[PDB]
Amino acid sequence: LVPMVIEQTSRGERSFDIYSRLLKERVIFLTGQVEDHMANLIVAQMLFLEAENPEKDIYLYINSPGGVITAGMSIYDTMQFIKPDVSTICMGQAASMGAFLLTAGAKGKRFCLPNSRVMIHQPLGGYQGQATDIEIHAREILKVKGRMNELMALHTGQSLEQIERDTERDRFLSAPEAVEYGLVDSILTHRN
Amino acid sequence: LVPMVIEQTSRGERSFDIYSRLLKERVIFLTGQVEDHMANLIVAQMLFLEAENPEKDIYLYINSPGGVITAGMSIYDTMQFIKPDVSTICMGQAASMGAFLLTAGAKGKRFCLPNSRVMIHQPLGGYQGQATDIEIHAREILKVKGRMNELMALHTGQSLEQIERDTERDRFLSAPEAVEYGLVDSILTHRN
Amino acid sequence: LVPMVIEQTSRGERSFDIYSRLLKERVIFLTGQVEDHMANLIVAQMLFLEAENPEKDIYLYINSPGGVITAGMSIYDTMQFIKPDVSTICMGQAASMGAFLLTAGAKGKRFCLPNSRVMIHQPLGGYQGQATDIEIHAREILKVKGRMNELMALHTGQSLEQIERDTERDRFLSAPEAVEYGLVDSILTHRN
Amino acid sequence: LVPMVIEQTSRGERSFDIYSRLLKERVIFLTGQVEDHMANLIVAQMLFLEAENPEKDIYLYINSPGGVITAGMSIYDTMQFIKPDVSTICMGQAASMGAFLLTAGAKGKRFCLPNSRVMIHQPLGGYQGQATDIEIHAREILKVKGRMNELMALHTGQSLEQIERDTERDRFLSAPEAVEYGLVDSILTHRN
Amino acid sequence: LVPMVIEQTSRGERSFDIYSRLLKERVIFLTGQVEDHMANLIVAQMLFLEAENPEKDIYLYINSPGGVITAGMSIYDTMQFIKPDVSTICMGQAASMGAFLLTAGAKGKRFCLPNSRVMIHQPLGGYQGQATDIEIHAREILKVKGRMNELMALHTGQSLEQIERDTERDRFLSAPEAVEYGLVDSILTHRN
Amino acid sequence: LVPMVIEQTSRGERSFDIYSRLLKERVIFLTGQVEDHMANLIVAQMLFLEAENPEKDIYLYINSPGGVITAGMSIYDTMQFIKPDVSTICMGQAASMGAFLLTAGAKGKRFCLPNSRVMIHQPLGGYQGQATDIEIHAREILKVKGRMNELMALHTGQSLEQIERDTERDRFLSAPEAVEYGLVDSILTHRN
Amino acid sequence: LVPMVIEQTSRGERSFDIYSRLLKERVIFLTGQVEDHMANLIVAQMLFLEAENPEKDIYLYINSPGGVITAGMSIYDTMQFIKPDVSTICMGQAASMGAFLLTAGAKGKRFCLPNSRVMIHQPLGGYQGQATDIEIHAREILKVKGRMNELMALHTGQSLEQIERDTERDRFLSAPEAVEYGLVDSILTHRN
Amino acid sequence: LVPMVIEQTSRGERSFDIYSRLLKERVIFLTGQVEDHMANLIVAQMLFLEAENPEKDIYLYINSPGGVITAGMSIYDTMQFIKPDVSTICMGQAASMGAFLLTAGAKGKRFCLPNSRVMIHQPLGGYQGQATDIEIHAREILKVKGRMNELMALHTGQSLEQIERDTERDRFLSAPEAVEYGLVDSILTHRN
Amino acid sequence: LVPMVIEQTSRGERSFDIYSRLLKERVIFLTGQVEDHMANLIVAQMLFLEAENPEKDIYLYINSPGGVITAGMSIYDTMQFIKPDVSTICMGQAASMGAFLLTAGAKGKRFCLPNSRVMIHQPLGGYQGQATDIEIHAREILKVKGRMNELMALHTGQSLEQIERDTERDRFLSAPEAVEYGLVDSILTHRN
Amino acid sequence: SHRVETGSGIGFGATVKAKSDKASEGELLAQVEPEDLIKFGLIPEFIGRLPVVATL
Repeated sequence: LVPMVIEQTSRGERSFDIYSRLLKERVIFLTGQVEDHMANLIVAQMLFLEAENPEKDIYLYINSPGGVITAGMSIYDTMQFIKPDVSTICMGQAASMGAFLLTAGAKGKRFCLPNSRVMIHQPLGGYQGQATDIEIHAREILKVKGRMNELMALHTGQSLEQIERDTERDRFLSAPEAVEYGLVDSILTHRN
Repeated sequence: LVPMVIEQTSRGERSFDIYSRLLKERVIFLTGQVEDHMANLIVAQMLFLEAENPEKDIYLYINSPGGVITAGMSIYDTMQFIKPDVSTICMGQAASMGAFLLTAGAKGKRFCLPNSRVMIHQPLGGYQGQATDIEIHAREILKVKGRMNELMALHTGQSLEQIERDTERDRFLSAPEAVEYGLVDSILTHRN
Repeated sequence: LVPMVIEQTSRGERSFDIYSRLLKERVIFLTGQVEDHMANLIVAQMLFLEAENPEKDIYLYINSPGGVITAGMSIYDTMQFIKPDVSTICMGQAASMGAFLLTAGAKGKRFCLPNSRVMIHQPLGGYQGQATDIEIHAREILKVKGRMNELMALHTGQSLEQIERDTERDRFLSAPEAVEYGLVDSILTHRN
Repeated sequence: LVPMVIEQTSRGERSFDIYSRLLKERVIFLTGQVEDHMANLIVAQMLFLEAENPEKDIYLYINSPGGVITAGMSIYDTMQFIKPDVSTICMGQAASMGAFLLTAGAKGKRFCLPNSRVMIHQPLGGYQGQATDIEIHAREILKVKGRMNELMALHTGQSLEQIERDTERDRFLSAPEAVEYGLVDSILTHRN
Repeated sequence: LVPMVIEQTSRGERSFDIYSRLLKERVIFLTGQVEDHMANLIVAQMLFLEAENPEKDIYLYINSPGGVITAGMSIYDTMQFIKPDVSTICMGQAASMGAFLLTAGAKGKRFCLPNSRVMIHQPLGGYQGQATDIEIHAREILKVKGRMNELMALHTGQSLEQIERDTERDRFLSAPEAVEYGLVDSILTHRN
Repeated sequence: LVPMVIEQTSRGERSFDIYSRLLKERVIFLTGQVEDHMANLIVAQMLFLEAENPEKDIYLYINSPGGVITAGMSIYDTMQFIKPDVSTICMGQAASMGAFLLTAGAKGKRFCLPNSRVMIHQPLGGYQGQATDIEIHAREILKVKGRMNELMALHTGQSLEQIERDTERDRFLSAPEAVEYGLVDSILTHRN
Repeated sequence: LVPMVIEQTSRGERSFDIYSRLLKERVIFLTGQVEDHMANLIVAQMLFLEAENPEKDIYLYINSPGGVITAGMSIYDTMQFIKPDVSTICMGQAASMGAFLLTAGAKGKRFCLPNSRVMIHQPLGGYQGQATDIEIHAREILKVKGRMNELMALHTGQSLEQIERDTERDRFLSAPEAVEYGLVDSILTHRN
Repeated sequence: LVPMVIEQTSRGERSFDIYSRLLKERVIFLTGQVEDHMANLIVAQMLFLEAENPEKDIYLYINSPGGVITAGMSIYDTMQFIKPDVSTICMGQAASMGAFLLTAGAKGKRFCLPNSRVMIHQPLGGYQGQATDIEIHAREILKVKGRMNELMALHTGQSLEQIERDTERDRFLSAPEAVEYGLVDSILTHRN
Repeated sequence: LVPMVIEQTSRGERSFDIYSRLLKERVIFLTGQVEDHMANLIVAQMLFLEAENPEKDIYLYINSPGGVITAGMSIYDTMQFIKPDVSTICMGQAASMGAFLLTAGAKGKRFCLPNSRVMIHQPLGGYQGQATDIEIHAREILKVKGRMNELMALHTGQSLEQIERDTERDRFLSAPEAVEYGLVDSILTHRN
Repeated sequence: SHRVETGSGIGFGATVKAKSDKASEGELLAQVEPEDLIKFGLIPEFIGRLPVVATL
């Protein structure tokens, strides 16, 4: 069960939820498999915060094992659209989609904890049916691979060729190793 | 699960869920598979919004892997019926019914994010039973296919022949390609 | 999740549900399969509205795919019993029971959207057991068939012979065709 | 989802559910299969209304397909015990328990809608075990049949022999036919 | 869905549940199969009622098909422990456990409806394992059998020998027959 | 459904659940199987009750079929750690963990109902894997049995050898036999 | 199910949950299998408490059988990152991940109840696929094994070689033995 | 698929399954679970062999993980009834039924392999139903325990008390240990 | 389907299953999981060959993934009991049981194919029940672990301590490694 | 106490007042500050009108 917390204000005191209370502090949590339902929830949170203060930064804690690509693009496009900078923090795990959203944060604000694992691989898919349909779907997923690799190369700063060879198979990276590739800029070992 | 937010007002402040807060700002979310239950919910939201202000626009965010045809048409008719213009924005994914509802928005108010995929294909169905019953159902679905193509050509502007040949099989389109066809009018990448 | 809306009144602001908010405007939603549970809810809603003001017409939207005939007749008998006129609007789909309740609205107050679909067929059923019991159930369902056809002919105006012939097999009717058959009176395309 | 309605009173406006609002008007709903859980709920409502006004009649709607006998004998005993007359209105379907609870209403205050269906059959059961136990259970179910057959004859006015010859096998009766046997008194078609 | 009721007093209006409202009137409901979760709930209600007025009687409505022996004994011990008298009323059915808790009420305050059914039988059980373990459980259940019969004879006023012979197998007793056996004192037919 | 209750206080009337209301009176319910989630809830209640008055006794009603040893020990350690004495009352059934937690109460405050059953046996478990792993788990559970028997002998007063032999297999004890064994100090039959 | 409590203060009365009430006192419960959802909730509780007062210690009660490594390490990095010291108390059981989060508390603030068990072992895993893929996952889990052992030796104070041999297989440790190894600093048996 | 072996006969050649050929040598195999269907087959073999030669001994191999108790008794009784001595040899291991049959062999004809394990335990069973029926089945299986122990003591030349004490729980015995216990006579080393 | 191999014997050309044909050449095949049914069949085959000639070597093939431990001991003891020396050969792979039965052959006639693998590990078991029963089964399997190590060490020739260390975890040995380890004599690369 | 010492009143590491420490209230009150009174409910204006404070 989610615990409740009371916030003291001049008007009085109201009982907020633990996740809702942190939303006031511009903190969003990306946990579990990425899907359309949870993606829209994160999208709405970003837009709401932008209206409250288009200058203050937003903190996004990413602890996910991956998910649907389309649901992730809905979040990536929203981050690059809103004015405030989105600070991405890698908490525990960051898979293919999680790592993509981890390196899509504002430059100099992509943090990672020391004991965190980061994995980047090739998109997964499949289809069953006629040969004509298979090639149609096959060419679509291939475009996503190159389209995603191009974006990752932009944020990380590495060459497209290097990204293609690294993302061919599962590539596990640690917090120090991630800084070398460019996915993250600094490691958060202790506050201040 | 669903975060709660507050809306500071002159008299005081009231608590709302993230989805209902955006509804006050004339924003409707169309997420997941389309069915009668969620479609009627969207219909109610559209009707309620036009009553508060029949002149302001309504924003409909679309992210869904298609759904039922009958449920979707209920939304299409409702959009074309109400006086205010309905702006459609595609976030992540737009399938057969989602794309039809995306291009059904008002002219110059159909947007899409740069990293978004759009798919259009002919309706699919089936019926088991006697030959006579199969024939009756076959004619119905065929008429639906024609009507859907006619409406798509109206909003997109392409010829009926082009739509028939393009939608014969799955056709994936990106944000720039969607603009050429006529499904959308512009692409949103950054604010201002 | 069902959105929550706020209504500003002389006495102040009240937070209602989207479905309950429309109930105040003499609007009832008939969505999904017809069963005893949802039928009783619609019956209660009709009676409540009648007590408030039995002079204003009641609006009943119909996006149902059909259901049991016992629960459907409960709604039909309530519609013809109450003093106010029940205006039915077909949104998306109207099946056997959904079309029997659409044509059972006040004359001149039956509407259908341009892309709505209507289907009418004879009752379905079955029973297992002794031949004697089958004879009892076989004659009972036949009476329902003849009774439903009689009521269908009354509202539509078509001869009982035509109704029986057209109901033998599934018959699909579009919004314009339904106007000629007598199921509906007008088509709503654009406001005003 | 049950809609919420508002009631205007001298003290102020109060929000209640549709079912609770009708309860204030001495209206009880009997829907679905009969069981111990729902039976106790109806018993509580009857007892509560009796204390509020032991001289005002109570209305009990019956849209149920039947159920447990014991669950239905509590409601029957509760209706015959309380002083106020309990009116019964058949809405759609009334099976063995529903019909037994429809004819048990106060003489002169029983109603059946024009297109309602009433079915009466004999009690169903069964037991698996030793022959000695089968005899014990067989004798008991035969006593319930005789007991229920006698109660129906008292409330309908037909001879016990006729009830035995008419309840042996399923007997479907329309509203006009029920008036001739005694299960109901009049048929409600319009307000006046 | 449990309906909500209103209680008018010179303290302010309070909305209560149908079951909670009756609790204030010293009425406790015993419905469904007896188990530990519901038994502990009934026990809590009894201890709370005696705190408000340890002199007034507590009414217990019994409509259940039986249950666990341990759970029932928890209620039995609590009934005979509290100072106020526990009035037992049988509506519907009362099985082995339900009958034990029925006859366990205060002498002269046990009631039964005219069409209620009562059943009494020996306890059930079983164990799978080693022979030595079977003897342990076999003797334990036998002790319970004798203990239940002794308590049954005490309240019913019959001899221990008669109870054993009658409870050897299922024995169904109607309301008039239960009075002769001693399980109840009187029968409630109408409110005099 | 958990009933609600009203508590009259200086500030006015406060609504509480039946379980929460009894918690205010320093009463904790241990129902069902003992698991981690349920145990932590009881621990939180004990710690919470200690803060208001560390000199007032705490009542723990035990009715359970048993559970995991780890979760039970958490409650046992908490009972001995907190300053206020914990009074254990057995209603219904008390298994291995229930009996262990029943005899762990304060000396002289361990009660039991006359028709309650107490069962004690050795721990259960198992492991599937390599012989080396089995040896580790085999020695672990053996130490737990010895550690549990040592504590049981301390509270009951019996010798360690007697506890070992008596717990080799399931041993059922009644309320009087429990007093002789030392598991409880008194039996509650009637108020005062 | 979950009991509610009230906190009486000069301001008034506030209804709080048992878990929420303890959260005000900087107490977090780690119950059940470790996973992303529960771990994220714990992290939110830590961050919220840090905002209230970054100088007050936080108490974490651990009772769990272990779980996912990634979810667990998120809590570890969060405990060391925040400025306040986190006190860990072992109640009942502490498995591989639970023990790692136990010894990870602040020095001199790691407690364990006397009747508690602690287990430590190497991480578990697996992967099905191509040989080259197995090598990647096989090499990655080995790093986690060594990485986790390095942290255990740092907090416990033992040598890496000793930890490797001890964690090769399941090693059960009691409260007194845990103090010797350094997993905890003191044992809490009685208050003061 | 049993391998066939062609042994020349009077005709000149005849193929016989491995089991059929060994049957001529008075060799019976006991494999898998013991049930009525399998038991009668062995009895048929022994009876047939007796007709062939009522003096020559019949070699019997016992390798099975126990089975039905009643099935074994038929084989046991047949062995003592027939005149030829039945030598019993255990291969791999001996279970409850196997050990009982192993010691049932003629004195001086019971042997075992160097690496074999013998396990003896009390009979297992269970029943579900009324208490009166449990006592009947509980006493029936109890007699079997005593009866089986008496027969085992007679053949093993051990006191009945030792058999009862050692048969309370599973007791594994190696080949040399079985010799000292009287179950067998001597181990079988290399031939000659 | 098994192919029919023809052999012109004294009788004449008569086909037999390929396995039966190889039986005449003193060749036994061990395939799949090892169980009592398959193990018993192997015992019948080897004993049959000994009768024909007790001084002619047998060419045994072992290609199995392991199985029941007790089923294998019967074969091992039988191999040493009979005078003929069994030449054990490994095809494809050798598992826990397969490897034990491989080195059991007479020294100097144990070979393996060029591309084959051998795996050795300690026994695997498990038990669920009381602590006393677990201790019994724990000691039983523990003795088996040491018993096999003694027999395997004797045939392999390696020290008991060295093999005990290697049998703790799975150890894979290729064809050349087995020769150096003393488990086999040589490798069969080509005929002659 | 929640402002000058550990903010944990409930738990295994808290400090339950059961040692008959009658001095606790006196020493705690001596550390009173205006903010503490605000949490008690007293409006800021009233506190300002009462500059002198004496604990017993």
